[PDB]
Amino acid sequence: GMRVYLGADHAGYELKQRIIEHLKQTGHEPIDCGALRYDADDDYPAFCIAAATRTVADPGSLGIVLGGSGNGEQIAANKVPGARCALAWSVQTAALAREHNNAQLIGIGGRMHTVAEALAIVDAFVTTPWSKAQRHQRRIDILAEYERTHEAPPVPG
Amino acid sequence: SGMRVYLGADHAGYELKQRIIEHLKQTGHEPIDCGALRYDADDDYPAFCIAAATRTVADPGSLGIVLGGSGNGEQIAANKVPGARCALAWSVQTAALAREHNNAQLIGIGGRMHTVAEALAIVDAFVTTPWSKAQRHQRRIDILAEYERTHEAPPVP
Ligand SMILES: O=C[C@H](O)[C@H](O)[C@H](O)COP(=O)(O)O
Ligand SMILES: O=C[C@H](O)[C@H](O)[C@H](O)COP(=O)(O)O
Repeated sequence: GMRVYLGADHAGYELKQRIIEHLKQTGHEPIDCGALRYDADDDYPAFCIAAATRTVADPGSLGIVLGGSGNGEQIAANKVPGARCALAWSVQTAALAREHNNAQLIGIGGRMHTVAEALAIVDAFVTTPWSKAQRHQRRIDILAEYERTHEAPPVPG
Repeated sequence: SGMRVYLGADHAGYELKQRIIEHLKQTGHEPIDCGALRYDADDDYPAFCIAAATRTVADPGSLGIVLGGSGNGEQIAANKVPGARCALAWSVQTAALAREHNNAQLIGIGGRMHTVAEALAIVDAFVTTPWSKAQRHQRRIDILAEYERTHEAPPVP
């Protein structure tokens, strides 16, 4: 069982509440970063930055950010130092996010999937192991070093 | 109408990148190849994605496309570049919303996830859909930009 930080604007809110209940039922500890109620006009970035910041700060935890499409949400998460947020739109991409990218977070577009599809995405995300494979780690290290220095790494050739 | 487009890809997105480059030329746009310049099965996506994102941000009004197996590590990398907003485009709808809602200057595309026809449809939506300039979207982009400026997490409501 794992702590999972969730953040969502109004467009992801209802799906977020469903995911929280699903995660409880499957033995996880969901932590709601907000929104705590439906507010049709609310703004995703704060919730996504909160979820990403909290996830990165909490070893072994994962996070999930939801909105209409999930794309603004993952962009916002990805601005957090050390955060790696994939956009998960299928079981395959949720799984690869963990296996290849060691993503601590995924974005999900609430308007893009049925609830069943979304929960299947969440299941793949929370159950797929990070591979620890050499080449994937190398690539993550390159990105982390760019985050640290903003020195663009040279392109081969 | 015609857009300048910076492209970057690792080996997993290489063939698709070359097809997109030709497609963009054929449809009246100006593709600029940031690499990879040949197929290297072992090469590492971050450098190419950071290059494309960095050049896109430095050339306002340009767009960028980053490609790899899933596009997710690729967009994560792009999103580390100051001022870059890179959506994951997995459909015509999400490519369009990336422009409309997120004003994303870049998209990631997974070369292992789509047929070429499907990929080119995604590209067409991305390079043709206008940024909406709607108040609420500009507000959210500005909130994210301020967080990127200071790395001070904005309070949730
Ligand atoms: O990437 C952003 C996500 O799709 C948002 O939930 C969406 O933009 C919200 O739009 P609206 O409900 O304010 O029209
Ligand atoms: O996000 C990363 C992208 O999916 C890469 O193209 C992928 O990791 C390459 O996988 P492999 O060809 O090294 O197995």
